[PDB]
Amino acid sequence: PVIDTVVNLAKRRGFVYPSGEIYGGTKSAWDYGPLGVELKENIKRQWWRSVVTGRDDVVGIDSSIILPREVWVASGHVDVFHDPLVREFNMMLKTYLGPIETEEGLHYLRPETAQGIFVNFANVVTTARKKPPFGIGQIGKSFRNEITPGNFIFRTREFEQMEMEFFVEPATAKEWHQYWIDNRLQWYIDLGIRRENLRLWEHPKDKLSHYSDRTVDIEYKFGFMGNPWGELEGVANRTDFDLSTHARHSGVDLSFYDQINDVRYTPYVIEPAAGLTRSFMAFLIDAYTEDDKRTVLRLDPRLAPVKAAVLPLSRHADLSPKARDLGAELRKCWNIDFDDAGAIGRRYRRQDEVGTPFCVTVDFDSLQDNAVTVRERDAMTQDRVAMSSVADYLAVRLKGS
Amino acid sequence: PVIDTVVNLAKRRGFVYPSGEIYGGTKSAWDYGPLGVELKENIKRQWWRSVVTGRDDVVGIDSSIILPREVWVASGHVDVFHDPLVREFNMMLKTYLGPIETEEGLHYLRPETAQGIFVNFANVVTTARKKPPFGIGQIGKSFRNEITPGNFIFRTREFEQMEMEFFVEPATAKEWHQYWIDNRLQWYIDLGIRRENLRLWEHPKDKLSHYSDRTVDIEYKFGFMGNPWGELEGVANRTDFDLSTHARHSGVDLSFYDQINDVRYTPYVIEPAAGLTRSFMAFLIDAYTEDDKRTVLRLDPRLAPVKAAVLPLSRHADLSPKARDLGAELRKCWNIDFDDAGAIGRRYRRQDEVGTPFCVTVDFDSLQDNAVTVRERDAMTQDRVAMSSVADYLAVRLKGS
Ligand SMILES: NCC(=O)NS(=O)(=O)OC[C@H]1O[C@@H](n2cnc3c(N)ncnc32)[C@H](O)[C@@H]1O
Ligand SMILES: NCC(=O)NS(=O)(=O)OC[C@H]1O[C@@H](n2cnc3c(N)ncnc32)[C@H](O)[C@@H]1O
Ligand SMILES: [Cl-]
Ligand SMILES: [Cl-]
Ligand SMILES: [Cl-]
Ligand SMILES: [Cl-]
Ligand SMILES: [Mg+2]
Ligand SMILES: [Mg+2]
Repeated sequence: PVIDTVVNLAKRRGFVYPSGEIYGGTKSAWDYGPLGVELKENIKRQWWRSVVTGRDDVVGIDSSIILPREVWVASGHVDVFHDPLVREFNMMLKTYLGPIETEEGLHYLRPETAQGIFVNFANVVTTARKKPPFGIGQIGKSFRNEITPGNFIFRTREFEQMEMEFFVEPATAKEWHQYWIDNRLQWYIDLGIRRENLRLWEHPKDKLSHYSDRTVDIEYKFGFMGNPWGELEGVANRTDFDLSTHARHSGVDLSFYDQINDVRYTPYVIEPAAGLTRSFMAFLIDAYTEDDKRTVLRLDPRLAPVKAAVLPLSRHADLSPKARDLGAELRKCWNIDFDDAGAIGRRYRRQDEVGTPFCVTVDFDSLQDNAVTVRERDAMTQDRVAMSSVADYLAVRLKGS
Repeated sequence: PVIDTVVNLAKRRGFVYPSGEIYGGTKSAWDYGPLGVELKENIKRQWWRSVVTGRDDVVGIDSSIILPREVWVASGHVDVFHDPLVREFNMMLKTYLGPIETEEGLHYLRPETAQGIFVNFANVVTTARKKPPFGIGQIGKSFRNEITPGNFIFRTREFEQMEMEFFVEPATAKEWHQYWIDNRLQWYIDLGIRRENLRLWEHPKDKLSHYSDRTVDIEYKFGFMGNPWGELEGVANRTDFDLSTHARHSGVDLSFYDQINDVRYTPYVIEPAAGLTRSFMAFLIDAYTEDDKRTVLRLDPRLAPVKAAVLPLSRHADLSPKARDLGAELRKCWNIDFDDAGAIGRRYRRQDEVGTPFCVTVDFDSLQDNAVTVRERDAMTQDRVAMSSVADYLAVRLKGS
């Protein structure tokens, strides 16, 4: 099973560790190791660039994990965010702030990042001077008391989301819903996930969250036992539910004033809400490849956690100086690895297994011509390149990182 | 008072908003607005590059906010992480995982990120193949039930830290403590904080945390009422306290085996632990400048949240096309702003107030020569540059972003 093989790879090479492994570990709680944090950050950079900073109609925020409790009463989560089990059980995590543990310092950890955006809608309109159609994007931790946490990092109690609320004139919501479904689906494909392992699934009206009139899920073919498909991201039409309920509960006008047409209306909201940690899982699974056999993690070079590995042909004291000066130069621009242990052939394979797009070998000939050998991960091609031109050579091939 | 003037600027321009402002707001809980999230991320990038990816002896991780409870018993936080008030009160925030609220699903939100590093020490040594002296760095949220939260974002219950644990041979700890004090102090100065507004303060032995044998604080002259200095970052020698106590409580050997010299020892730990949100506060305060008067936020261009502003001389329908094509081009590489509202003079000043290093004006002459005017924030100089060479012109001046 590819999924089991990929999970074991992730653990073995330090993409992830079980949180508190030495004490047993919380239920499917996971830490991200050296390779994992870089891959996770690279995914965040690509989402932020595509959804926020690369666009002229979206701005970002970073709201607090712990908001005033009334936020989650007004949003309705207090009332309906529960599941029956064996009695109804609310899935929000609780904490108590301040010196007294009275039900007065009670707060909820956010189960979604969306509400921190909604309650700031008027703030952002004011300081960013935005007019619908425009969006507010955010990446951060959310918390849910999942009853059956598992499937690796697919379903955890602590996870990270990448959510954007796109505020539009109500009569335009349907075409903007289609736009963002297509835009988000294509984001995964642009970053290397095979089109055939993705699909769209529309929620039946009885499977809609309390805030949505229509949700379309982007699903990935993870390879689970039974049904191998799993929700990767939800794109929902939340209409004016969220701004209306916070205006009603807070007493603050959250409508938008269209100065041009002197009209006041509450925008509708289209919301792409992706799972950072689930996308992490999907990119690894889809990249995994068993090509005289070879294991290759064929990650988009923009996502690969290590962009290049400097590998001296041997531990020889004459190779180290030139190789270490090169690594120091490349580290100014990218995350790179240095490895002189063992047969160079096994070191190539070690890098291929974690998706490193390029290996740079400093051999004995490098001391007479001042050039090195660059190996491409997928094709295993081999080009000889001037030491002073290696950074340029890699920059052209890592553009967008 | 500069500090009050800077706080009000931050709120007014959307560097920060009070969390849940429309409902009153948690005690000194703050959201980061469009400008703030970019500045915060830019600070994180500079720390990660300087402490982690730019070095050959440090790797990163991202451990969970919520670890197994036994982590915080073993660390001693359960026993001693309390302050007397009016009775001793533990300052860790609590939550309950799982369906039962018995004192069995009880967990603590981490009051520091360090413990997630320590319990993974053997994991990281294994998968990253590191040998002391080496470090493990991390950025993430921490939580403390501060009794008197205030001073803006200086002391909050939810905040972000940038911590690195540098594991060394015990006999080398003192010189590595000096190294990291100097390295961290200089990081702030390299990013533009005036040397005279920083100082070092050594904790008296009676003011040492339970895990440290010696702590030196980097303090910044925030301008508080009374004593204007405040802790910006702590660099502590935690000796072998943390690895020893987790080995003792978990039963897992967390020593390091030096294969070369066949010696087994528990490394000492030097720990730079910075406050992301406090550094955010310090960079704003120190950049604030009142130079015919002008208000300028003189942020290092690597930190500035908006790298360039595209400003058509007017709303004229002939300027928009060329200006919008330029903004679209620059957004491929940087966060940029577009503003055609009001007198160009006031738009320059609007950008200066938030530290934008460059304004790019598309005037009527631009349509006959296909060049634009670039204005430098600090000097207000003005250079005429070919449309097709603007990205190169800015890239050279934003290197390191
Ligand atoms: N704001 C709208 C919304 O929240 N919508 S959604 O509730 O559908 O979660 C949005 C995304 O968060 C991810 N996600 C959700 N729950 C979990 C979990 N327990 N573990 C990991 N990832 C998860 C998943 O990728 C899902 O598509
Ligand atoms: N691991 C070692 C350590 O934790 N050490 S330290 O406890 O000293 O916190 C480290 C840093 O976190 C920041 N910091 C601490 N508490 C707060 C707070 N309540 N609000 C904002 N920033 C804070 C501050 O910048 C401080 O220097
Ligand atoms: Cl756009
Ligand atoms: Cl404003
Ligand atoms: Cl180094
Ligand atoms: Cl390994
Ligand atoms: Mg869903
Ligand atoms: Mg301190």
